[PDB]
Amino acid sequence: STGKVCNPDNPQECLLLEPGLNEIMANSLDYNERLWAWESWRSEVGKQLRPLYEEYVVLKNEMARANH
Amino acid sequence: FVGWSTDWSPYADQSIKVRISLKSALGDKAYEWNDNEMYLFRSSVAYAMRQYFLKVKNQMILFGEEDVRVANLKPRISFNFFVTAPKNVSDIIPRTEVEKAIRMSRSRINDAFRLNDNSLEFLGIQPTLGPPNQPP
Amino acid sequence: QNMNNAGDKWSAFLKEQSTLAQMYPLQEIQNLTVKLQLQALQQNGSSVLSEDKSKRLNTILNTMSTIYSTGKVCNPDNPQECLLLEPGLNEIMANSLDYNERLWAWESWRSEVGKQLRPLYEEYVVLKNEMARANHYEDYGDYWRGDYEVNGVDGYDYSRGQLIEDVEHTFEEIKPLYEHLHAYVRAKLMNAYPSYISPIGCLPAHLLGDMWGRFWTNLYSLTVPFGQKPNIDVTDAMVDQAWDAQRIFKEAEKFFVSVGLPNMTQGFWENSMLTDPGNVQKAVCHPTAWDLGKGDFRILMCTKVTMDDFLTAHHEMGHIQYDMAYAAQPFLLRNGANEGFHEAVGEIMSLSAATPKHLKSIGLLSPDFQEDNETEINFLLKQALTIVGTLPFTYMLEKWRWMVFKGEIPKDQWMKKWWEMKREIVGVVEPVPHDETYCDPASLFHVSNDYSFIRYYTRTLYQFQFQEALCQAAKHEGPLHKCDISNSTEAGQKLFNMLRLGKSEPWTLALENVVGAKNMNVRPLLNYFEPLFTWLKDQNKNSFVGWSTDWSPYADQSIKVRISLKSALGDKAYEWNDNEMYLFRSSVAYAMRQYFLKVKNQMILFGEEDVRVANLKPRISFNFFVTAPKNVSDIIPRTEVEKAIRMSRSRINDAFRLNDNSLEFLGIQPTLGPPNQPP
Amino acid sequence: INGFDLPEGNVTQENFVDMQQRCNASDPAAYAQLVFQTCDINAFLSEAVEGTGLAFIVFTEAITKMPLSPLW
Ligand SMILES: *[C@@H]1O[C@H](CO)[C@@H](O[C@@H]2O[C@H](CO)[C@@H](O)[C@H](O)[C@H]2NC(C)=O)[C@H](O)[C@H]1NC(C)=O
Ligand SMILES: *[C@@H]1O[C@H](CO)[C@@H](O[C@@H]2O[C@H](CO)[C@@H](O)[C@H](O)[C@H]2NC(C)=O)[C@H](O)[C@H]1NC(C)=O
Ligand SMILES: *[C@@H]1O[C@H](CO)[C@@H](O[C@@H]2O[C@H](CO)[C@@H](O)[C@H](O)[C@H]2NC(C)=O)[C@H](O)[C@H]1NC(C)=O
Ligand SMILES: *[C@@H]1O[C@H](CO)[C@@H](O[C@@H]2O[C@H](CO)[C@@H](O)[C@H](O)[C@H]2NC(C)=O)[C@H](O)[C@H]1NC(C)=O
Ligand SMILES: *[C@@H]1O[C@H](CO)[C@@H](O[C@@H]2O[C@H](CO)[C@@H](O)[C@H](O)[C@H]2NC(C)=O)[C@H](O)[C@H]1NC(C)=O
Ligand SMILES: *[C@@H]1O[C@H](CO)[C@@H](O[C@@H]2O[C@H](CO)[C@@H](O)[C@H](O)[C@H]2NC(C)=O)[C@H](O)[C@H]1NC(C)=O
Ligand SMILES: *[C@@H]1O[C@H](CO)[C@@H](O)[C@H](O)[C@H]1NC(C)=O
Ligand SMILES: *[C@@H]1O[C@H](CO)[C@@H](O)[C@H](O)[C@H]1NC(C)=O
Ligand SMILES: *[C@@H]1O[C@H](CO)[C@@H](O)[C@H](O)[C@H]1NC(C)=O
Ligand SMILES: [Zn+2]
Repeated sequence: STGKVCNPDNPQECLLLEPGLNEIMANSLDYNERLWAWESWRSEVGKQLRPLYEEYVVLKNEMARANH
Repeated sequence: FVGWSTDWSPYADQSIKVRISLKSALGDKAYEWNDNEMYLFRSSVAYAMRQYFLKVKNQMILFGEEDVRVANLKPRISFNFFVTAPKNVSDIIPRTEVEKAIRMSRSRINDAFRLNDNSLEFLGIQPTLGPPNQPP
Repeated sequence: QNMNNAGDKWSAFLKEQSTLAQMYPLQEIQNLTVKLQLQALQQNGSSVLSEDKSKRLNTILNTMSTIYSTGKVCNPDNPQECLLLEPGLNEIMANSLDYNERLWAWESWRSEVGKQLRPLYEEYVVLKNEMARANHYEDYGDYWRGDYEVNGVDGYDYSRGQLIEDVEHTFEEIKPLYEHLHAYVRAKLMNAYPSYISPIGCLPAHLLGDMWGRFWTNLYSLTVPFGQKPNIDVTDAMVDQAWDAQRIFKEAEKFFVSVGLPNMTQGFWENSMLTDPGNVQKAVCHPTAWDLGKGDFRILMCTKVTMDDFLTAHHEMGHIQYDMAYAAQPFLLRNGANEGFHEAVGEIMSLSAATPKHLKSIGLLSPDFQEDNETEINFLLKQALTIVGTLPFTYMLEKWRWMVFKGEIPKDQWMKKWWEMKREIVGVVEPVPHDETYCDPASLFHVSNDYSFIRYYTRTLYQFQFQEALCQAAKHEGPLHKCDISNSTEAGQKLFNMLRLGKSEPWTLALENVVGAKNMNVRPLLNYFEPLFTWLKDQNKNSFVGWSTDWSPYADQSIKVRISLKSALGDKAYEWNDNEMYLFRSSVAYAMRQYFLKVKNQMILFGEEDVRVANLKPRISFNFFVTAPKNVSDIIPRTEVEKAIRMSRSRINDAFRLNDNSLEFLGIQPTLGPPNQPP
Repeated sequence: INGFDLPEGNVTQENFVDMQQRCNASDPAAYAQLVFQTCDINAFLSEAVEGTGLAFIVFTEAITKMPLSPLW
């Protein structure tokens, strides 16, 4: 909810997902701008979530086996 | 046509295939190909791209190892790679210019890995030059 | 835009009347008053450039101003918390006592912002040099030095090149006092950051109390001479007598009447913002004095009941008394004599109102109170952290900008000359090395917002010249720092004969109406801090006074490299450009990744940006050290980098076609190999 | 070269003595730790070896620096 992505040419304008990065993916017809928003969202957020999720899966499998 | 083929890719026509034969160039005295050797390979390609744009086009473009995108890694030791602009993922450098940059620095990439031009092949870049005019 | 439609109405009236002023050349005017107004009106400014060069320059100036105010820096561990400079990153550099947190905020501010400003500023300098040459100046620094120029007033002249010689002349006399303050602060900082500061070297740049080391005033809680004695503060006696924000402006009004200056203006007493409203009525609280015209003088400040808001009232009312004195002058000649006189008159009022001799007669500071000679040392060292600690910084920065504008520093040597002048003049060393991708001077406000900086040097020298001359007319007996000019009408007459001039006369003549000389002088500043200079020389008996420009915070974990290309190859030898240094930083980062995987079984993602290179030479030599991947405070120790290089030395040699004698590491020698040939 | 940071092919035999004084006029107290040699021919040609050393410690040292050492 708080991770944001900013522009290569202007690093002072950073967009959150829920306003601004969704309106690019819903309204733009520019191939290059849609590819920037798709890939740069997966980068940072992507990686953080990576280790987080790994730990998550591990812990979640222990709760379910103790409930048979 | 109804249906899809799982082989086409948006980056597949600007990729170059690499094939590495470690146990034929060395045999024994041969190292193991981990992820640290792929980092050195992405740095030698980024070195070779910086030199070509400086001596042919007189531009200074700061290519990094993160601009060399590697796909389809196998045990035989093969992968595809393409090169993008330093912070513009939409700008793929064309394949005919990456072929000229690799030709300029092929002897320098071979020495960094102890391979010699037949155990490090690029599949579409073949070595050309060299007259054997020995006797005077 | 109720004021922008009035402001653009005024900005356009000037350029209409400026072209009409071109009809009267200056070689025929004999009257000096009508000549001085025409010089202010005939100057072209940026109206002399091309039509698309004048809009390229205004775009760079708006871009550099926006990167400064909106650029932010976030945390390595949590990338979602980003801090701006003006809140949050200044409070780290002013309050933290953690070496690692201060080093993060210092370095990460210079990175991003640094680089952007780099190219911006390059373009900037280029464009700025074209505007000044079309206005018949040498460069843009000569344009800035034209505020101090006097031409042909028969014995009061002053060149634009004479300001460079008078600044360097007065600076060589402040240098003994600054070295004893430098050596005292260094010894006290060694008790706060042990094993980080050398007892004979420079001071690390991130430990100085703010982001740039412009003032050393936040170092007072670490460097106080007698910590158990408190300073004189009357912020609690003002509440016991219930002083509101109208009595403290009536006390400032009585201070100026006592020296002979007039009262306020009824209109003034009527209009003013002497207190904060508090409700949804908004407004700016910065303390400002206003000179709206036709006898309208107003002051706007959110006035609390504190000791320094009592002092700021004396400072701002000195600006009003200066504006009230040249109100009989023409409109173009209504300012100070130069840019430094206006803020120097305001600071000798708050200097004389803060003395305990003054406060015990105003109603505060109970009448049986004898001040100790240990609180006078506490008072003087707090003054020297702000006054004396800023003078080598101010001199070095304008000297760097004056030489960049005239071309004596080439564009590939901007950052190399910046840190050589900081180690030599200021005694301050960088904690990490910086190449020509940085623009560390442009990370200050005044550099990226296009302001001259020599006015803060000359104002400091005029301030003690005015105070020493006004305390001789008031017949002061003891030291200069206890002086009070109140109840002396003959001292308020020497001040008023300079106050009433404005820019009607040269500034060399307005000095002689007060101090009895024509040039700026540094001996009254040295007489002010004379009881502190005696005490500092006794505290520095066993210490070393001075600094060596060779010690560095990263110098004991560096490794020297030496490369001999034409001996290993001879011919068939390549040229060592910056692309070969990138491959060298990648081979060291490769060698660090392999050592931590096969000896310690950790996966640490070293990059080429973690290999920090310093001291590059033609022979082909440099020093390098390796840091953690995104932690600049974590330097990998040298004995572990020596083991990583030994493991992969044959692999680094093959990448460059060198063989172990043309690529040496100076402390890593090859060992192994028995020559047991025959069976 | 290891003390004054000069290029490689810098300061050959033709320019030894003039580049000795360019360094000490550039910066003193860095020439005082430099150890130079006073080696010159007619001192390397003038050893008095005789009787067995002209074949076992003089002639066989010059053979090792030739092209085909184990044939000469
Ligand atoms: C990133 O690279 C792409 C090229 O793939 C750039 O796109 C070009 O943009 C210009 C104007 O913006 C167009 O006239 C070109 O037609 C575009 N190229 C293509 C192939 O469509 C894009 O501008 C680059 N982005 C940045 C920030 O430099
Ligand atoms: C320079 O010119 C100004 C006019 O612009 C002169 O000022 C006038 O001086 C006379 C007598 O000194 C006064 O009666 C006028 O009122 C002044 N004019 C204004 C507008 O105030 C000034 O005297 C001239 N200077 C010299 C040295 O002749
Ligand atoms: C200010 O700029 C102008 C450029 O417009 C300079 O040139 C004068 O321009 C006027 C037209 O407004 C002409 O009538 C003059 O002949 C021009 N002078 C010259 C020497 O070409 C003007 O000289 C500049 N003024 C100053 C004081 O620098
Ligand atoms: C300036 O001088 C006046 C008078 O010489 C001082 O006013 C006297 O203050 C003392 C104590 O502060 C009182 O006992 C007297 O009654 C006051 N005299 C009058 C006539 O009111 C004033 O304090 C002096 N100001 C300073 C700053 O020294
Ligand atoms: C403040 O003044 C006092 C008294 O003049 C000084 O104290 C004396 O200093 C001398 C010098 O070493 C000693 O010999 C005496 O024994 C001290 N007197 C006492 C009672 O201890 C003091 O040094 C002064 N402090 C400053 C900072 O100047
Ligand atoms: C960056 O590296 C420094 C080491 O230089 C780390 O500082 C250590 O922090 C721990 C707890 O935070 C202390 O117990 C150690 O004493 C510190 N080391 C030193 C030498 O003082 C710092 O934590 C690292 N930062 C990150 C984000 O990992
Ligand atoms: C200043 O104003 C006060 C009234 O507030 C008046 O008594 C005093 O005489 C005035 N000062 C002078 C110099 O007239
Ligand atoms: C040695 O260095 C000097 C200094 O620039 C240079 O002028 C000279 O050409 C160099 N000598 C050689 C042989 O390169
Ligand atoms: C530099 O050293 C040499 C060697 O002793 C000496 O002859 C020469 O005078 C020195 N240079 C100067 C300027 O003293
Ligand atoms: Zn002010």
